[PDB]
Amino acid sequence: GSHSMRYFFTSVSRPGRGEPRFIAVGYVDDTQFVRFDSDAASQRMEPRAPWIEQEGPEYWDGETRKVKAHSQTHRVDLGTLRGYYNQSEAGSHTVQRMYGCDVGSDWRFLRGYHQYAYDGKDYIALKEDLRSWTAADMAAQTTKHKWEAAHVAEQLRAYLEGTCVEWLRRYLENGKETLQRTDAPKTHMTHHAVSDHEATLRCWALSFYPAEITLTWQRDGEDQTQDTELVETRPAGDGTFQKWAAVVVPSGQEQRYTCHVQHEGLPKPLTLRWEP
Amino acid sequence: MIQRTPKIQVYSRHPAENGKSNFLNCYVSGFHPSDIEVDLLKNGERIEKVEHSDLSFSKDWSFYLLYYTEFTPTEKDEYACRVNHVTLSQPKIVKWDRDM
Amino acid sequence: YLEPGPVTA
Repeated sequence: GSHSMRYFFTSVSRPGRGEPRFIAVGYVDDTQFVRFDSDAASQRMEPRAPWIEQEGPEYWDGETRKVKAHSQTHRVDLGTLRGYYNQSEAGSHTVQRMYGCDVGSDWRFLRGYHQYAYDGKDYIALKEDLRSWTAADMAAQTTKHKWEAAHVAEQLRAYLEGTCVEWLRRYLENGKETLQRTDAPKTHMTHHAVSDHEATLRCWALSFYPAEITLTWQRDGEDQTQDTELVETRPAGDGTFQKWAAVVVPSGQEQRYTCHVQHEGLPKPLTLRWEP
Repeated sequence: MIQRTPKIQVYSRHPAENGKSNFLNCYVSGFHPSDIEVDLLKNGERIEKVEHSDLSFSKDWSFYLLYYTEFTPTEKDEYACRVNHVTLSQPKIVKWDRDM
Repeated sequence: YLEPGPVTA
């Protein structure tokens, strides 16, 4: 399996007074490992997985310093972008940043990324080659020129290709007991009778990690997308995930339908069928 | 300035059984901007003791949060999630439907 | 491990 380290930053300006609310979260795959919230009392990067508590107070110092640097960049950007967009001081605005690296099954660099949004829309993003930028509009074009003359992409490339992957691998090693474990989904099917002629079959997948999964229905061995409903994958709260997919079927024909489940933790896909 | 309404799921962490301690979740996603109020209800009354995940967002930039509280289900207690956001003209209330 | 320091927009 591939793996990824990703950080997510949100700043939300506070018109009446004070600096933006800032929240930062770090993930290794689907596992939150660190957080910073400008509203929390500690004012330090805090551990959210047990395996990151292995790191020493120098790590925590360095991560706190950096993360406050991020908060300050966003504070400035909220001001700059407000001006770029000719906006008043009355409105709250949001900046969101996400960056990180993916590695393949060999844990070698696969992909890096660094994207920025203003008020929920694309502002600027690093392109796939990590050598140039995609600016969505003319404000972002001004930012792109600044970052070009300041060779920002090159510094980011060094980090995304170098450091990011290096620490990802460290984390995968140190958190191996959970982070290198896949939890196959726990499945079952339920049945609910809508009327005298219509039944719903729901195929559940619980307790799986990572989040990536595919549930699909077939009827007599071919894919069936009509009359199906597939909920967004959702966190259980205990690090694992849940999902279900439902199909409506004519009462009595339950046996024709099969739910198929694919998941990193299942050596071959699994088929479920009602009986039960 | 696209505002996006929140999708809401209400469910338990574990398969729900009466008298067994569990967690009631309210998972709010796809919303923008980030300010949102989520209450978990027990027989129509706000549960006080509710925690939530650290704000994050998806690739489309829409936010998600998980609100959760420990509970022991019983046969007659009804649970629900109450959500308010700029995009909603009144609170949206989703009942916990265990038996799906 | 965070990147060293974002540059302002």
